[PDB]
Amino acid sequence: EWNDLMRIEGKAKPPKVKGRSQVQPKLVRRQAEWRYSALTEPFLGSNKLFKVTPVTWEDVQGARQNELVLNYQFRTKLNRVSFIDNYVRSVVDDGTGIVRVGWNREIRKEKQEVPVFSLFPIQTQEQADALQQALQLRTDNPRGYEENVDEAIKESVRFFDETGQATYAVQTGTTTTEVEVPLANHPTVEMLNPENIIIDPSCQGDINKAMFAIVSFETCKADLLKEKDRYHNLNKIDWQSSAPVNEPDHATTTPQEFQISDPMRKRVVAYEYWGFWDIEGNGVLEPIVATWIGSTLIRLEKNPYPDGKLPFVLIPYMPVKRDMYGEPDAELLGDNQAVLGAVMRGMIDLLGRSANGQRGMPKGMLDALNSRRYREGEDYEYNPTQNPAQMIIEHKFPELPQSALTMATLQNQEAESLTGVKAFAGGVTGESYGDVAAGIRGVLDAASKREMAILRRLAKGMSEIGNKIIAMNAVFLAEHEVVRITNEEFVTIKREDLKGNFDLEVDISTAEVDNQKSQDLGFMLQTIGPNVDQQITLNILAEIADLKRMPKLAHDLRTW
Amino acid sequence: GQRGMPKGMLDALNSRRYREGEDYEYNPTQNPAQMIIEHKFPELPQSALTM
Amino acid sequence: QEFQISDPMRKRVVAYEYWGFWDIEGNGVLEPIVATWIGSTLIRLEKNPYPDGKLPFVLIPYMPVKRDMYGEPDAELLGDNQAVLGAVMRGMIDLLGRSAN
Amino acid sequence: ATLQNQEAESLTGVKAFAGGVTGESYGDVAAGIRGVLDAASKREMAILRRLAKGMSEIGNKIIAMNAVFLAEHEVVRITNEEFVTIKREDLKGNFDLEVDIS
Amino acid sequence: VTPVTWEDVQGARQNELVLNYQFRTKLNRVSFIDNYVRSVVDDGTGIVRVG
Amino acid sequence: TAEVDNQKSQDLGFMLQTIGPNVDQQITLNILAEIADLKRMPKLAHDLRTW
Amino acid sequence: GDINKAMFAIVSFETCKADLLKEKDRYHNLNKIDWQSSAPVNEPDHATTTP
Amino acid sequence: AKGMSEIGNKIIAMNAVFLAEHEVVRITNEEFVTIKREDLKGNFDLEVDIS
Amino acid sequence: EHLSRELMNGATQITEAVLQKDLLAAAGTVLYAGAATSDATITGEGSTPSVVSYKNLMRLDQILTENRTPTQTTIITGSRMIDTKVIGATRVMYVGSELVPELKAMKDLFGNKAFIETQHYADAGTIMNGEVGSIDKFRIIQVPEMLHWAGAGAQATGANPGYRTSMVSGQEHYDVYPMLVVGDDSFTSIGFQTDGKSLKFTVMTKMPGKETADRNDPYGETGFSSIKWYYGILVKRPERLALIKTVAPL
Amino acid sequence: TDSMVPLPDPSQATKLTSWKNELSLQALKADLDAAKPSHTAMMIKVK
Repeated sequence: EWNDLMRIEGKAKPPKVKGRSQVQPKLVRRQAEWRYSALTEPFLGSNKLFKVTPVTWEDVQGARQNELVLNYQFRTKLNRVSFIDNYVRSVVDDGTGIVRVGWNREIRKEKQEVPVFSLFPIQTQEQADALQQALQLRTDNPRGYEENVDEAIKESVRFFDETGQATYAVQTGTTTTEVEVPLANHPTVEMLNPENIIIDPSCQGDINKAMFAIVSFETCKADLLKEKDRYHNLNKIDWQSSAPVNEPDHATTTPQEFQISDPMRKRVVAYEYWGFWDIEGNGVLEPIVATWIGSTLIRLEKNPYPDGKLPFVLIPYMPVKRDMYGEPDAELLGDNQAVLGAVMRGMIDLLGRSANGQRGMPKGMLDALNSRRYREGEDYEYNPTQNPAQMIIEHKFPELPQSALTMATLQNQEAESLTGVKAFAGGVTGESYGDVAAGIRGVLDAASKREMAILRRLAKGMSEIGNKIIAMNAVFLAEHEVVRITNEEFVTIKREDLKGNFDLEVDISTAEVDNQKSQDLGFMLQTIGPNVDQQITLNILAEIADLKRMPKLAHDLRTW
Repeated sequence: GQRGMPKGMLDALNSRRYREGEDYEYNPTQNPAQMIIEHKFPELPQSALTM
Repeated sequence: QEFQISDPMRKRVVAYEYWGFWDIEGNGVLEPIVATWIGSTLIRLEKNPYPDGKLPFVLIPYMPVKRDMYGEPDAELLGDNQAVLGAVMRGMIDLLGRSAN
Repeated sequence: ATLQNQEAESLTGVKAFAGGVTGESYGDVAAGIRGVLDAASKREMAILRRLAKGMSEIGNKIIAMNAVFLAEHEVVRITNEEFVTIKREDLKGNFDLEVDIS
Repeated sequence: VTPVTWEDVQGARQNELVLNYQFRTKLNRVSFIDNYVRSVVDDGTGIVRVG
Repeated sequence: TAEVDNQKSQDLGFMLQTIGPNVDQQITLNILAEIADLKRMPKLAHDLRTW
Repeated sequence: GDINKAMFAIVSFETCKADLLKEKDRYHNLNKIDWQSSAPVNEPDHATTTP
Repeated sequence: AKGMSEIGNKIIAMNAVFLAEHEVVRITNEEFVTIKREDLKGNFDLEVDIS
Repeated sequence: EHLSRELMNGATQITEAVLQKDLLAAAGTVLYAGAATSDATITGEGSTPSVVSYKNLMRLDQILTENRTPTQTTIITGSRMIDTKVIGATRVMYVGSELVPELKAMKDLFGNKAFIETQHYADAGTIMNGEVGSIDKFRIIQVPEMLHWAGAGAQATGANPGYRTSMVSGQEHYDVYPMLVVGDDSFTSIGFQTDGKSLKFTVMTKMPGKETADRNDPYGETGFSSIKWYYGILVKRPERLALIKTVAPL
Repeated sequence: TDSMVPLPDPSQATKLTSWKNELSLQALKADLDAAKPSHTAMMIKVK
């Protein structure tokens, strides 16, 4: 119903009459149209999306790694702008937004020749010199080690890593081996249509207390075959004949008459069950995931992600107390829209039904010849009894009453008062989002604070999504991937500590926050005596240089 | 939007011409400028807005 | 609609391409391919040459529609206003022009 | 006529002789810091970001193609510096580079 | 184009030079930009083919 | 609240100005450390504390 | 007029068997309760949004 | 301005071939700078714009 | 939960029956077996029983080819397994359980068997759900819930060779059984937007308690559960729907 | 000449490449005709 009010469909549509208008101006769409672009912009103001801040002093390196990797993932593996636009538009239009967070992985084996090396003890000083140069290059620059060291020295260094003794290697021959090459290893976030997902109704207004959640999606057999081990029992489901997509409950934008001839690329609707179940029967609830297509159960296992919660994030637009869902603006504005539309239609009917351009001429004022002369466009003579200045009538538009304009103005004022959105005002709330940026001593009119509150509600959802992705990255990504992305030493996070988010904090990064942080760093540099400690000053300068987007200068000041 | 036309101002053919949307001729005893009425919204009293 | 160069080599004809994923080996793996055909003849068939491995098209929407690829311009919002404004101006011109001056 | 014009300007957000200076403050360091824009300018700024993302994608694809097709001597001729080699495994995943409009 | 890590400055410099040279020489930038924006605004969607 | 932190920072700075920087080393180190903590920079604060 | 001076306070909440079994020692006599049925339909005092 | 730039580029390319050395030396009064024939096709090492 | 489960099962059965009978009613191409001209002329007695033959299936194939109806499946080239046959059949036909023996007994033009079973080509092909064989250009699918007009044929007398009959107002009449071939993109099931889509079961229930208390029943000891849905079909190309009417053995 | 088109809308394998499974022209054209109705409906709005 709320969407129908927005788009002018269903009950919102004006009735159709043969001789009268059906013009309905769009109020709710307008009020939402300013709100969208007001809200989207803060998330697109900078090149980096996520800001990770260490909680304690050991956490600087971990925060730097996680910020680097998370920013790289969001910048490369996703279309950030489209995701942000859909997220904001859905939150505004439906009153709530469900985000599904998952992981994507596809592994293909290959055969390549790997040379076989025979070890030999380190002889003389030259072998040790070359080995030490290799180790030093590995410490200073991992990419240089990968690209320029060569294979035999790499094998010697690996054996030195395994055992203290150093050796020198000479190749003998090449033997074929099988290697796993990951084509795709990246998290995926995708917004969900509300009609798809069903949540436990007995959660009493909190997503955490929910027992189960069921989501229905479209999938093709290639997706199921990407990871063979996870799914069992795929032969019973037909993949050859049935080619409508017609499952009623599932709601989708796919055209109805469209299916691929190829059996493997055919799409079938599947269901998932994320929830808690008593697997051992002794009263301990544990998370599980299940999947079934039609009437066949293909997948059954525990929750794979380290977090241990359902992979869904729920955000309300305008909250209702003690309830999951939210409310949009259309609920308040339906009646104002209806009355404004009625007024405008009446105005247009008044103008349209009238006669315009018609000329009425009295009988007997002009005889035949003078009538023809008048109609042709030349001079004439009229009977003196009747005065053609007053008697010849040329019709016009009727004059509009003041009631229509007054009522339209009243409706617009009431809509603006309730919602708090005006035509050409506001929108600068995104600049003052950051605490240090302008949240300190920030003065904004009454209307800006409602927009700021909605902005905070969206930023919380972004923080939760980032936290989930960080938790998944801690386990799923390997060491060499992180080293390649960051070019720094890998830091390991113990598996026990994943459940409770320790030592790191996630929030959105904007342009002004970095500027104010630079200002405060310069202030601290002035306040402290620059000659007190060289290392402290170098660390401050490197930190300032990092915010101003100069990696080379920052690294140069760090390793000075 | 309703239009009310006096009886006897226009005969059959002139009335059909007027309805179709072209020129006509009226009886001089009746004045179409004032007699033909086109109803509009009534004017709101100021008391409602004041209250 | 009436244009054809006389040189046979320089005549221009319509051709189709298919950039997509296919199971080339039948083992269950989807790999990118390209195919070109004219009329009823297949003239080219091979894997995706570009390094990125994706379809070489970049799509940009003007006003996004939630959970849909295409976008919408401003004409949706403005058609009715344009019609009524045109009607009013035509009315004023008729009022002036039809009169005798 | 006045009412229709006002409604059109309100829905679309374009006035006759107003706006247009949005592109001058696009840059992050340039004016994104402490850049105050009226309510009309941010819609145009959003559309400009949507276009800039498409330009970034095109630039990245063309970089990917240049990494393979162009030979060494052509690049050395154009830039007059030593050549830098990108391994083939690194082509699929975009590392070490970021593209944006200047 | 800007480097993500500190060893990437040389690669970024070469890529910027080569890409800018290609766009200024092998293309008519003004016509392409005009077509790009006009298509996006008129149709609401703009599809670019890269080859 | 956000502004409370700023005002505490300013009060600490004023006290550091009134007191001689060379009067006592430990006092000024601690003043700087809790100035740093309010500015959300933990490593620096710990670094001046154990200096 | 003061919550501190109150002698008693009574609250009614919804719970499941697994929550009570989280702490086996704290609760006793769980067996007597009829877990089957015993729905919130029985109590018309408790106010909730549950279907 | 783009059209004027294209005109300038064409005329530079034509000058590189048709003009002799002594004419260029007379006009500029400086040592002659030679451009090889292969590099004419791709307009490297120069940029033309309105001043 | 037992009552609710039975309610939902009944709803699904009713929906299936309604859709299938609408499809049977709206069928552009109808080919009466034997030498009949309408439902009344269908008979199993006399010289010519109204029972399908090879020529009827061949004619139906020819008509569907002329109407340009797209095919559904692909031919099968057999494997290297002994006693395996190749089948050229490209369309799908739905028959009831009453007609299958007659289809089994049928012979082709040259007197050979015309019903190839599924065990012969189970290898080197795919067996659809409910498939029981393939004849000529048609593969046969058996629908357990298939309907049949009853007491619609001609009058039944003592010369009855054995075909099924039904009683109508004190006199017996022969039954009529269909075989339906739905062509691609022929019909669509219509439905409203707000509240009711095409086939959505909207279930409401009010357990006894405060909410069902009213002036008629001040205490409140009642209840109800209800289930509802919308339906409607639009036929785009009726020329593609095919039907054959015939009697069936007992 | 050379008889008519040797395959039913190039069904089966034309044998351009060495892949075990080859696309054939019929499958590609079939996907095209499947997709075309929606695109035709969409282009009316742009028009």
